[PDB]
Amino acid sequence: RLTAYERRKFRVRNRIKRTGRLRLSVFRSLKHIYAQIIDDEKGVTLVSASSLALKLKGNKTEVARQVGRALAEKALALGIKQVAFDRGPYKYHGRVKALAEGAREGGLEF
Amino acid sequence: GSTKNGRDSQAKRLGVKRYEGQVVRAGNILVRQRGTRFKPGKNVGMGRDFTLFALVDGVVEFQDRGRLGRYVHVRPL
Amino acid sequence: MLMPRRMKYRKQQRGRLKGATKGGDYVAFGDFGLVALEPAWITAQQIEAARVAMVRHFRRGGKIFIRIFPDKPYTKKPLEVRMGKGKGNVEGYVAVVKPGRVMFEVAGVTEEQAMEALRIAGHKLPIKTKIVRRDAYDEAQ
Amino acid sequence: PRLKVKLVKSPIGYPKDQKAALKALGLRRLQQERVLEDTPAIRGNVEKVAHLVRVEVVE
Amino acid sequence: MEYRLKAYYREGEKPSALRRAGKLPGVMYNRHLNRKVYVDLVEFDKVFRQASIHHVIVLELPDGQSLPTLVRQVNLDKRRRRPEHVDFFVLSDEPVEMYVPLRFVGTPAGVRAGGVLQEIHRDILVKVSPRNIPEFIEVDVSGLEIGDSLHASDLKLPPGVELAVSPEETIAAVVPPEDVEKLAEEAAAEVAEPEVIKKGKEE
RNA sequence: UAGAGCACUGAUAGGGCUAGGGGGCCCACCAGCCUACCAAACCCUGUCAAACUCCGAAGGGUCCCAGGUGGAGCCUGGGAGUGAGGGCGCGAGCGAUAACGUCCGCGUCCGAGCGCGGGAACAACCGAGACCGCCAGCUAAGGCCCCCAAGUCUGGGCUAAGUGGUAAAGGAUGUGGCGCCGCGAAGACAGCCAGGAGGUUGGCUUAGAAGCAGCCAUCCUUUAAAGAGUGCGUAAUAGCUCACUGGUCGAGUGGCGCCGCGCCGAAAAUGAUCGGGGCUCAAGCCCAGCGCCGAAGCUGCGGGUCUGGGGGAUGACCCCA
RNA sequence: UCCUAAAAGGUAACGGAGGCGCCCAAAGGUCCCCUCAGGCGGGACGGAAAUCCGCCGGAGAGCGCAAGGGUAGAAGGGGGC
RNA sequence: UCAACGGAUAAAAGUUACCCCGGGGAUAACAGGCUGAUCUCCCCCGAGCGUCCACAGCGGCGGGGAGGUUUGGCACCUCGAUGUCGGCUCGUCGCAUCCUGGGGCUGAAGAAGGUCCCAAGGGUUGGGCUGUUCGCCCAUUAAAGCGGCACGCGAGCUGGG
RNA sequence: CCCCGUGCCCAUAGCGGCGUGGAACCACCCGUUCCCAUUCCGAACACGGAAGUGAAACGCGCCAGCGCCGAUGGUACUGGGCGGGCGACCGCCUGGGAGAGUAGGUCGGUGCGGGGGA
Ligand SMILES: NC(=[NH2+])NCCC[C@H](N)C(=O)O
Ligand SMILES: [Mg+2]
Ligand SMILES: [Mg+2]
Ligand SMILES: [Mg+2]
Ligand SMILES: [Mg+2]
Ligand SMILES: [Mg+2]
Ligand SMILES: [Mg+2]
Ligand SMILES: [Mg+2]
Ligand SMILES: [Mg+2]
Ligand SMILES: [Mg+2]
Ligand SMILES: [Mg+2]
Ligand SMILES: [Mg+2]
Ligand SMILES: [Mg+2]
Ligand SMILES: [Mg+2]
Ligand SMILES: [Mg+2]
Ligand SMILES: [Mg+2]
Ligand SMILES: [Mg+2]
Ligand SMILES: [Mg+2]
Ligand SMILES: [Mg+2]
Ligand SMILES: [Mg+2]
Ligand SMILES: [Mg+2]
Ligand SMILES: [Mg+2]
Ligand SMILES: [Mg+2]
Ligand SMILES: [Mg+2]
Ligand SMILES: [Mg+2]
Ligand SMILES: [Mg+2]
Ligand SMILES: [Mg+2]
Ligand SMILES: [Mg+2]
Ligand SMILES: [Mg+2]
Ligand SMILES: [Mg+2]
Ligand SMILES: [Mg+2]
Ligand SMILES: [Mg+2]
Ligand SMILES: [Mg+2]
Ligand SMILES: [Mg+2]
Ligand SMILES: [Mg+2]
Ligand SMILES: [Mg+2]
Ligand SMILES: [Mg+2]
Ligand SMILES: [Mg+2]
Ligand SMILES: [Mg+2]
Ligand SMILES: [Mg+2]
Ligand SMILES: [Mg+2]
Ligand SMILES: [Mg+2]
Ligand SMILES: [Mg+2]
Ligand SMILES: [Mg+2]
Ligand SMILES: [Mg+2]
Ligand SMILES: [Mg+2]
Ligand SMILES: [Mg+2]
Ligand SMILES: [Mg+2]
Ligand SMILES: [Mg+2]
Ligand SMILES: [Mg+2]
Ligand SMILES: [Mg+2]
Ligand SMILES: [Mg+2]
Ligand SMILES: [Mg+2]
Ligand SMILES: [Mg+2]
Ligand SMILES: [Mg+2]
Ligand SMILES: [Mg+2]
Ligand SMILES: [Mg+2]
Ligand SMILES: [Mg+2]
Ligand SMILES: [Mg+2]
Ligand SMILES: [Mg+2]
Ligand SMILES: [Mg+2]
Ligand SMILES: [Mg+2]
Ligand SMILES: [Mg+2]
Ligand SMILES: [Mg+2]
Ligand SMILES: [Mg+2]
Ligand SMILES: [Mg+2]
Ligand SMILES: [Mg+2]
Ligand SMILES: [Mg+2]
Ligand SMILES: [Mg+2]
Ligand SMILES: [Mg+2]
Ligand SMILES: [Mg+2]
Ligand SMILES: [Mg+2]
Ligand SMILES: [Mg+2]
Ligand SMILES: [Mg+2]
Ligand SMILES: [Mg+2]
Ligand SMILES: [Mg+2]
Ligand SMILES: [Mg+2]
Ligand SMILES: [Mg+2]
Ligand SMILES: [Mg+2]
Ligand SMILES: [Mg+2]
Ligand SMILES: [Mg+2]
Ligand SMILES: [Mg+2]
Ligand SMILES: [Mg+2]
Ligand SMILES: [Mg+2]
Ligand SMILES: [Mg+2]
Ligand SMILES: [Mg+2]
Ligand SMILES: [Mg+2]
Ligand SMILES: [Mg+2]
Ligand SMILES: [Mg+2]
Ligand SMILES: [Mg+2]
Ligand SMILES: [Mg+2]
Ligand SMILES: [Mg+2]
Ligand SMILES: [Mg+2]
Ligand SMILES: [Mg+2]
Ligand SMILES: [Mg+2]
Ligand SMILES: [Mg+2]
Ligand SMILES: [Mg+2]
Ligand SMILES: [Mg+2]
Ligand SMILES: [Mg+2]
Ligand SMILES: [Mg+2]
Ligand SMILES: [Mg+2]
Ligand SMILES: [Mg+2]
Ligand SMILES: [Mg+2]
Ligand SMILES: [Mg+2]
Ligand SMILES: [Mg+2]
Ligand SMILES: [Mg+2]
Ligand SMILES: [Mg+2]
Ligand SMILES: [Mg+2]
Ligand SMILES: [Mg+2]
Ligand SMILES: [Mg+2]
Ligand SMILES: [Mg+2]
Ligand SMILES: [Mg+2]
Ligand SMILES: [Mg+2]
Ligand SMILES: [Mg+2]
Ligand SMILES: [Mg+2]
Ligand SMILES: [Mg+2]
Ligand SMILES: [Mg+2]
Ligand SMILES: [Mg+2]
Ligand SMILES: [Mg+2]
Ligand SMILES: [Mg+2]
Ligand SMILES: [Mg+2]
Ligand SMILES: [Mg+2]
Ligand SMILES: [Mg+2]
Ligand SMILES: [Mg+2]
Ligand SMILES: [Mg+2]
Ligand SMILES: [Mg+2]
Ligand SMILES: [Mg+2]
Ligand SMILES: [Mg+2]
Ligand SMILES: [Mg+2]
Ligand SMILES: [Mg+2]
Ligand SMILES: [Mg+2]
Ligand SMILES: [Mg+2]
Ligand SMILES: [Mg+2]
Ligand SMILES: [Mg+2]
Ligand SMILES: [Mg+2]
Ligand SMILES: [Mg+2]
Ligand SMILES: [Mg+2]
Ligand SMILES: [Mg+2]
Ligand SMILES: [Mg+2]
Ligand SMILES: [Mg+2]
Ligand SMILES: [Mg+2]
Ligand SMILES: [Mg+2]
Ligand SMILES: [Mg+2]
Ligand SMILES: [Mg+2]
Ligand SMILES: [Mg+2]
Ligand SMILES: [Mg+2]
Ligand SMILES: [Mg+2]
Ligand SMILES: [Mg+2]
Ligand SMILES: [Mg+2]
Ligand SMILES: [Mg+2]
Ligand SMILES: [Mg+2]
Ligand SMILES: [Mg+2]
Ligand SMILES: [Mg+2]
Ligand SMILES: [Mg+2]
Ligand SMILES: [Mg+2]
Ligand SMILES: [Mg+2]
Ligand SMILES: [Mg+2]
Ligand SMILES: [Mg+2]
Ligand SMILES: [Mg+2]
Ligand SMILES: [Mg+2]
Ligand SMILES: [Mg+2]
Ligand SMILES: [Mg+2]
Ligand SMILES: [Mg+2]
Ligand SMILES: [Mg+2]
Ligand SMILES: [Mg+2]
Ligand SMILES: [Mg+2]
Ligand SMILES: [Mg+2]
Ligand SMILES: [Mg+2]
Ligand SMILES: [Mg+2]
Ligand SMILES: [Mg+2]
Ligand SMILES: [Mg+2]
Ligand SMILES: [Mg+2]
Ligand SMILES: [Mg+2]
Ligand SMILES: [Mg+2]
Ligand SMILES: [Mg+2]
Ligand SMILES: [Mg+2]
Ligand SMILES: [Mg+2]
Ligand SMILES: [Mg+2]
Ligand SMILES: [Mg+2]
Ligand SMILES: [Mg+2]
Ligand SMILES: [Mg+2]
Ligand SMILES: [Mg+2]
Ligand SMILES: [Mg+2]
Ligand SMILES: [Mg+2]
Ligand SMILES: [Mg+2]
Ligand SMILES: [Mg+2]
Ligand SMILES: [Mg+2]
Ligand SMILES: [Mg+2]
Ligand SMILES: [Mg+2]
Ligand SMILES: [Mg+2]
Ligand SMILES: [Mg+2]
Ligand SMILES: [Mg+2]
Ligand SMILES: [Mg+2]
Ligand SMILES: [Mg+2]
Ligand SMILES: [Mg+2]
Ligand SMILES: [Mg+2]
Ligand SMILES: [Mg+2]
Repeated sequence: RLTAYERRKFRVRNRIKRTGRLRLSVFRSLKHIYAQIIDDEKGVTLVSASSLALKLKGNKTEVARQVGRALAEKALALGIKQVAFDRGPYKYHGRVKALAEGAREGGLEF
Repeated sequence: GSTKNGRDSQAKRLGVKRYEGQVVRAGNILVRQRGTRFKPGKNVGMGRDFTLFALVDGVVEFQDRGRLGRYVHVRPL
Repeated sequence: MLMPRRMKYRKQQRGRLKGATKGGDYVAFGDFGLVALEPAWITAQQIEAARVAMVRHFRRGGKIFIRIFPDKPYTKKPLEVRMGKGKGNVEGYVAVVKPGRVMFEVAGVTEEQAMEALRIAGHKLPIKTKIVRRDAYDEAQ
Repeated sequence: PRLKVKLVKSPIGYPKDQKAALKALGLRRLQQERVLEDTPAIRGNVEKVAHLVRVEVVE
Repeated sequence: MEYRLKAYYREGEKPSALRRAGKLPGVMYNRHLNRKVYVDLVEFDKVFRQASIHHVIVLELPDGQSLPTLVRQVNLDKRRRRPEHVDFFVLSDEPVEMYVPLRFVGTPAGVRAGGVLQEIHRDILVKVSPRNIPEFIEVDVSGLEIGDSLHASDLKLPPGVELAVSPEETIAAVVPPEDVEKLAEEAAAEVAEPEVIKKGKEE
């Protein structure tokens, strides 16, 4: 038995996979936020960014914007440019939207 | 007496058209089917009648993925 | 007598009759059994005759198990009509019996009663039969 | 190792693929003997008609 | 009691050949071993008609060993009604599931009224240690009528044995007999013609 | 798909459990109690399915690489014929698990091989693809007592029915080979001997039912032994006999099961017949050998023709395939 | 559409069974969200079945309509433009 | 609803025993053939009848065959022709025997029957009705048999159907 | 070695039962001012937080009641080659070889990246 959480996750993620682009996978906990760029052709993660590894302040929104900036900066170093935003079960809004906006501000192409 | 039976439809000539390993070109129809008995894989598109056709030049390969179904891919050349 | 109470299709094709039995080749209820030796379509009339014969020999007492049931519909065209113009009309029902199936079993009766009853029952059948008793080979299946 | 195959029974009345098998081995007339290299393909075609033919192993 | 049987080893000999030589082929196995074997058909028949799968049969192997076994499976030739291959389970010291016979002690009152004691189970499945294999398990059926029934839950089990079926498994009953006086009412009782299941727009 | 299987769609017999009714007590004061009654769902045991499948072969199809030089394949064009098929084998459907029936699939053969050998004779069954010649040789199927070419060939067994040389259910001390049981010199079986008896002319039971007109009964006494009875018998009775024990004879006897070959069941129309004569430790039937005969197949020998390859250079003619 | 059809395709009969000659302006495009039938228990009128709550439930529901295939990791239910 | 759905024209139904030609045994009616559902006959089983008794005489429910005289199925020779019902004449054959002969069982006292077995040598009438075959009827009889031979026989006759 | 993400195998991974984990991570949790939200509901979604709890959910262990997996041997069936029956059908040779059932197995394995630990 699946839950609407997992169903929504599958539903957005398969449509992301079909486009054959690298996926900026987002995960959002109650405290922190994590984001890793994945190539599903090899089952490998290329670049990772998070507020737990960067030790960031309070406001989850500005924190996510900063982790997006960091992810885009570390990604442009490895030749990555175009990507597809894996919003997972999270509606593109608020914290996740700020992460995406920070990623675009760093030069990531999506 | 009489009969109310004798009628049928013209057969539809369905099924697989390019078995695994067969080199194909861009657009070759790979499978004809009602429903998704085979699902599209890498470099394989599907049409409005569930027809799998190659998206690039390459080589057919099948992949049975258990409960996920059966997939047909095109390895580039 | 014996016939299905409902079916998905009224008329069936004739099929084949090759091989030994698919199942029911071992005693599993009574003390004795009547086993078939050659394949045939055994009509419900014949099964009813055999049953009635066995209970008429027992007069009162014993238990009879019928392990075949006629679900194949027999068909026949009307008399003096030519070929074509459809398939015939269902005139009865038969049970596909193949070599080595126990068709009847008798329990709770003397050995002589069971032997003679199974004999008179077999005499109503359109095939050769064999009288069998329950063996440890049956008990192991 | 090579095979010595000899046609001993007539292909008349046998399915056409067995006639084609005879045509691959090079047997056309009865009592004709041929010596073919013992490869799996020639061996398969020889086994296909082994009821019409007599085989002996040589060299 | 305790039965013995002369066994032999077999490797590539075709089974049809052995059976035309009067020998019943089989296999000998447990969670530790597996060997193709064969026995004499007539001697095996003499033994098995008394032992069945209920009593232990020790196999006397040609290398000298004597392995205590249980008949686990026997295939029959459905057309000839004859044993064609035996399965021998080599016993160890741990417990094991098997079938123990049932003796129905007492003559039911239903049988005294004219009915029939239908023995639905002539044995029962039990998980027991090999050193504690009983010969049977008695059952009181003298208080049965037409038509009561006995179940596995009413089985008095000797020490060391445990039931290996659900206690809801019925084991015996007593049914009314066959009666000619019913032939008249059964012959003239009309049976309606079979109703075909509606396909398409009807249901 | 074959097979198999019951998890799905349906069928399905018995049992268990158990909504629902039927019926019976007990009530209209609304519930209760009993079901050898029909019976949903569910479980157990056991099954069935072209239009069911949790399963699932052998095969079949296609692509790749490789063998494969064949009256093979691929491209372009000229010219047709055919578009009534038929028998057989396998897989099915229709039919009646009928038709030298009918309609498909795979194959084959006749068609067009009504050319040849076998099958008595006979398009399609068996053998086998006929270029021409020979008073040569070897085989195929099939045959080797005479017609009629070649064994009255060798070794073992079965059959007595001319079975062989047309058929079924079913029936039988035909006969033979394997096994399985008992009972037997604690004297069996067969015959011949006596005994075969009491409660008891027993009961659910009725108008005769005394062992022997149906059932839901078979219990005891005297016993060496005797069923509250195998059959004949009676309107019932009576009688006779069996199972049964004792005696007499002294070594075998009776009841089952598997396999081989014969017997009956077996009546149709001009004259009979296995093709004929004729065959009985076969000239029949089974198992195993050796030899021979046997075709237009194969070989030897000569020749023609086409195709290819050498000659030679080119239709000059010869050799080889 | 299914069977016959002999596990590639195709395959006949006056063989076995059914349907079509429409419909939808959303029953179409896209983005976002949601998951059934059924069984048990509980609940005014309210019942076998109206709506409510809890637990079990991989799909037996649904997918305009015949049948088959397919299908909730949506092709089903709802909304926005 | 060119639905006869690859759709002869924009536009179309019947009758012929008054009939004709070109063809077909590629296709029916007669007969033969194959088949044997049907039909006729004979067996198997022994529920049950027969006061008593399964089998003198009978045989529920069912089972297996034989014959090729019925009606059919199929469409194989014959449509550049195999005359089709019934009769008359003339026969011949089969035997599942009507009579005559020889038997067994009998619910066979005798006389007379019933049933089955063997037997095809010979025999098996005259008339009323109706085209009839068949069948019914009259008067007899040892008996008034059933079938095959292109439903025997029109280069023998008849010609009522 | 533990935890958090994200794949692959596609139930040997599941149902059920018992036990364990909060330092970290995750979850529930405190709020509903702000963004966003309910065909009603801050349940869900969403935002700001950090008092508490591992009660739920999750992760990690153990158990074979169910579920799932499943040999070997034999058998059915069969491509090819032969016989037998008047037929329904039945055998032999050679190669292939099930399904059911038996023994038994299973309360998952593994890739990549992060946070913590030795
Ligand atoms: N290997 C085979 N394909 N065998 C098939 C057996 C068929 C054969 N006709 C028989 O009855 O036995
Ligand atoms: Mg109609
Ligand atoms: Mg219609
Ligand atoms: Mg049509
Ligand atoms: Mg068609
Ligand atoms: Mg078609
Ligand atoms: Mg079709
Ligand atoms: Mg295909
Ligand atoms: Mg499309
Ligand atoms: Mg579409
Ligand atoms: Mg692969
Ligand atoms: Mg690929
Ligand atoms: Mg058919
Ligand atoms: Mg029938
Ligand atoms: Mg029929
Ligand atoms: Mg019919
Ligand atoms: Mg007609
Ligand atoms: Mg019938
Ligand atoms: Mg019979
Ligand atoms: Mg079974
Ligand atoms: Mg041939
Ligand atoms: Mg072949
Ligand atoms: Mg081939
Ligand atoms: Mg030749
Ligand atoms: Mg040749
Ligand atoms: Mg040779
Ligand atoms: Mg035996
Ligand atoms: Mg409809
Ligand atoms: Mg099948
Ligand atoms: Mg089922
Ligand atoms: Mg089952
Ligand atoms: Mg099918
Ligand atoms: Mg499997
Ligand atoms: Mg394959
Ligand atoms: Mg095919
Ligand atoms: Mg292949
Ligand atoms: Mg091919
Ligand atoms: Mg090549
Ligand atoms: Mg060439
Ligand atoms: Mg050519
Ligand atoms: Mg051309
Ligand atoms: Mg030309
Ligand atoms: Mg033509
Ligand atoms: Mg034409
Ligand atoms: Mg034609
Ligand atoms: Mg044609
Ligand atoms: Mg044809
Ligand atoms: Mg024909
Ligand atoms: Mg043909
Ligand atoms: Mg054959
Ligand atoms: Mg056939
Ligand atoms: Mg018949
Ligand atoms: Mg035929
Ligand atoms: Mg046929
Ligand atoms: Mg024809
Ligand atoms: Mg045709
Ligand atoms: Mg011609
Ligand atoms: Mg030819
Ligand atoms: Mg001529
Ligand atoms: Mg001729
Ligand atoms: Mg000839
Ligand atoms: Mg000849
Ligand atoms: Mg000759
Ligand atoms: Mg010829
Ligand atoms: Mg010679
Ligand atoms: Mg020979
Ligand atoms: Mg001769
Ligand atoms: Mg000879
Ligand atoms: Mg001579
Ligand atoms: Mg001699
Ligand atoms: Mg005689
Ligand atoms: Mg003779
Ligand atoms: Mg004779
Ligand atoms: Mg017999
Ligand atoms: Mg005898
Ligand atoms: Mg005597
Ligand atoms: Mg009395
Ligand atoms: Mg007396
Ligand atoms: Mg005779
Ligand atoms: Mg001799
Ligand atoms: Mg010669
Ligand atoms: Mg020649
Ligand atoms: Mg020459
Ligand atoms: Mg030449
Ligand atoms: Mg098909
Ligand atoms: Mg099909
Ligand atoms: Mg197909
Ligand atoms: Mg195609
Ligand atoms: Mg809308
Ligand atoms: Mg729609
Ligand atoms: Mg609900
Ligand atoms: Mg209420
Ligand atoms: Mg309600
Ligand atoms: Mg559905
Ligand atoms: Mg929508
Ligand atoms: Mg919309
Ligand atoms: Mg706008
Ligand atoms: Mg038209
Ligand atoms: Mg028109
Ligand atoms: Mg068309
Ligand atoms: Mg027009
Ligand atoms: Mg006009
Ligand atoms: Mg008109
Ligand atoms: Mg018109
Ligand atoms: Mg006119
Ligand atoms: Mg006129
Ligand atoms: Mg007129
Ligand atoms: Mg007139
Ligand atoms: Mg006129
Ligand atoms: Mg005139
Ligand atoms: Mg006039
Ligand atoms: Mg005129
Ligand atoms: Mg004319
Ligand atoms: Mg003309
Ligand atoms: Mg004709
Ligand atoms: Mg025509
Ligand atoms: Mg005609
Ligand atoms: Mg005609
Ligand atoms: Mg005619
Ligand atoms: Mg006529
Ligand atoms: Mg005719
Ligand atoms: Mg003629
Ligand atoms: Mg006949
Ligand atoms: Mg008949
Ligand atoms: Mg007879
Ligand atoms: Mg009486
Ligand atoms: Mg009498
Ligand atoms: Mg009587
Ligand atoms: Mg009689
Ligand atoms: Mg019959
Ligand atoms: Mg008859
Ligand atoms: Mg005739
Ligand atoms: Mg005939
Ligand atoms: Mg006639
Ligand atoms: Mg006709
Ligand atoms: Mg005709
Ligand atoms: Mg004709
Ligand atoms: Mg003529
Ligand atoms: Mg004519
Ligand atoms: Mg003429
Ligand atoms: Mg003339
Ligand atoms: Mg006579
Ligand atoms: Mg007389
Ligand atoms: Mg007389
Ligand atoms: Mg007499
Ligand atoms: Mg008298
Ligand atoms: Mg007298
Ligand atoms: Mg008298
Ligand atoms: Mg007699
Ligand atoms: Mg006479
Ligand atoms: Mg006469
Ligand atoms: Mg007269
Ligand atoms: Mg007159
Ligand atoms: Mg007058
Ligand atoms: Mg007159
Ligand atoms: Mg007159
Ligand atoms: Mg008349
Ligand atoms: Mg007189
Ligand atoms: Mg007289
Ligand atoms: Mg006459
Ligand atoms: Mg006639
Ligand atoms: Mg005439
Ligand atoms: Mg006449
Ligand atoms: Mg004439
Ligand atoms: Mg005449
Ligand atoms: Mg004349
Ligand atoms: Mg005339
Ligand atoms: Mg004339
Ligand atoms: Mg006249
Ligand atoms: Mg006239
Ligand atoms: Mg007139
Ligand atoms: Mg008239
Ligand atoms: Mg994880
Ligand atoms: Mg805890
Ligand atoms: Mg904490
Ligand atoms: Mg704490
Ligand atoms: Mg707080
Ligand atoms: Mg507010
Ligand atoms: Mg604020
Ligand atoms: Mg909240
Ligand atoms: Mg939340
Ligand atoms: Mg917890
Ligand atoms: Mg969660
Ligand atoms: Mg936990
Ligand atoms: Mg374990
Ligand atoms: Mg599996
Ligand atoms: Mg298995
Ligand atoms: Mg195996
Ligand atoms: Mg074959
Ligand atoms: Mg076989
Ligand atoms: Mg084999
Ligand atoms: Mg093998
Ligand atoms: Mg298996
Ligand atoms: Mg598990
Ligand atoms: Mg668990
Ligand atoms: Mg990987
Ligand atoms: Mg690490």
